[PDB]
This record gives sequence, C-alpha cells and structure tokens, in this order.
Amino acid sequence: SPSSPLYFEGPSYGIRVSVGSNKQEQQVVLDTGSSDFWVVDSSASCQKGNCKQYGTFDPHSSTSFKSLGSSFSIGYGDKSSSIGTWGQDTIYLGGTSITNQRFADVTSTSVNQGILGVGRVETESANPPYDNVPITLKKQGKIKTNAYSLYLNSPGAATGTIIFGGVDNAKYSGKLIEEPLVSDRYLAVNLKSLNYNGDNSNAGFGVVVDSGTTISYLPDSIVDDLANKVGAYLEPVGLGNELYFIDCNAQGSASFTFDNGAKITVPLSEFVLQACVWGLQSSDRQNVPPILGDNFLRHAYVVFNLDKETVSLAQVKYTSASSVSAI
Amino acid sequence: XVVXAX
Repeated sequence: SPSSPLYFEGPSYGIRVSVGSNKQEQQVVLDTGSSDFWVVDSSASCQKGNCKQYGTFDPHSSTSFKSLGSSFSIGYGDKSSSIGTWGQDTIYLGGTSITNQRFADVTSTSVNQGILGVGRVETESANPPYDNVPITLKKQGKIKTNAYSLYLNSPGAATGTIIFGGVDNAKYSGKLIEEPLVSDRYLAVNLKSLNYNGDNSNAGFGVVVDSGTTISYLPDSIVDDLANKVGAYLEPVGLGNELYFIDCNAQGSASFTFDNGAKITVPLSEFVLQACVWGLQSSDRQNVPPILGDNFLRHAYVVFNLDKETVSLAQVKYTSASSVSAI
Repeated sequence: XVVXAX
C-alpha cells in the first residue's frame, strides 16, 4: 500500500509531495476536512507572513504542467482562504506517482502552506466535480479501494502515518467499529455522548473527523457547562474574535462515544494547548460544523472509506509493530 | 490553531 509519514508542525500534520517534471518539493496539510489539493505558487501573495516555508511551485519550470484556465477559490472554517487557477501535472506521494492530476496553483492565500484535501468529492470547491487525489490513486491502480488509514501517533512522536488503501492492524486495540456518514458532504459520524472527566453529556449530532483541524469544536449545549467545570474562559484573540483559554497549569480523560459501541478515550492533557487555549472550542461561536480534530485523532486509529462512505474507529495502539493489509 | 472547508 502507498504510505506516507506525517510531520507534526504544531497546528497541522504535513505530508510531503513533489510536483512536476522537476519534482518540486512541497509539504502540505493532510486534510480530511477538504477535498482539493493546492500548492503555493512561487509568486503568490501570502496575506499573513511567510506562507512559503513549506515549499513553493513554479509552474513555468515543469514541462508536464498544463493550466486548466479555470479559477479556484475556497474558504476554510478558520476564515482563511485561497485564490488561484486550476492546473494538472504529475504528483509524487506515498512512494508512488499519479499523472495528469488536477490541483490548484494558488496565487493568494491566508493559509500558511498548501493543502492536500483527501475528502469526498462533495466538498470539492469545483463545479463540475473532478477526480481528486484519492480517486486518482484508485483509478490509476495504486490502490484497489478509495480508502485510507490515519495514525497521527502519540503526542511527541515526530511523525504519524497515512496508508492509502491499507490498514495497519497492529495499531489499534479491540476491533475497528464501522460508522456510516451522517453528512451530505463531510466525513462526519454521529457523536452519541461525551464524558469529560466524569461530567457526562448527551450529544447526538454529527462531527467532522478532521485531520486538518488542530483542536475540537462542539456545540455550546455541551461546551458551556464544561467551560464552567474546567475553568475555561473567553478572551479576545482579537479583533472581534475570542477563544476559550485555560490555565497552562491545569488528570483523567475524556471519552467520546459514537454509534455501535465505539468509544475513544483522550487524555485530558490534550485539552491544554500552548497563555494556553482550551482544546475544546464552540462550533456555534466559531461558525463551523462540529469537528473532532488532531487532539482527538492522536488517540484513534481511523479508516476513512470513501467508496463505502464509512469511517471506522478504534482506540489507537502506539507501537512499532506493523501488520498492513489492503482495506 | 487552524480549521480546514466550508
């Protein structure tokens, strides 16, 4: 199965991939919450500091690049956005390559690096839809099933892993528990309940299982009481946003129960992020769908099956042992 | 942090 290391950057995990005849190196966010692959053009205008520390792409020096001429724009949940023009080229990832893959060459962005969106075609910022990277990996015979497994690995590990088309059965406990999707567009599953260090709360709503989000965002119906219980407090992050902070010097775990008996336990240290922000935030206040992000996902082994339209979950097992099978 | 598509 093709597979890639995932490099912890702090807010995100990067995947390395090269583009074009001259194999121009990029490190881009591995994002299960979006569906388009895009790179930072060498001549782009970054809106916020240096968005060119994780590679750039110069279309003019790849003899295999072709612009498609159509414009690309996308907005993300954190209000960052990108503008560019679609093109196609050869892409190297996972120890393999795909030819004539559509991706955007971005000429202005407020994101800090490019993004490899590996989500469903329904969240592509395109009309008509097109074959994004997971679809092409299957179509070109690199994998038999449009599916991938995510192992962000422990806090402090340097590198996690994504396996395209395969599953490492050594890296979880119990059985993978398959969940159907509950969104028309996202890789989202039902969250049944949340027991945060003994304060238990009904949920019963969908959550996007999102590698491209740093922390986790849930409705006020859950978060309000927890903020009171844990001492989380709103402060301006300013201007006119605010987030919950928490004392950096604040035992136990938070358990997330899904359908079909799946339960993921997350140590409470995952909820103090260096001033420290709380690792729970409000999806209502931040104007995003509910999301379980990296602080959750480090504690799960997750199989995203885009053919079957399922997400399967099990408690992660941190181990060098490996037993990979095709999904 | 970041929160990745609408």
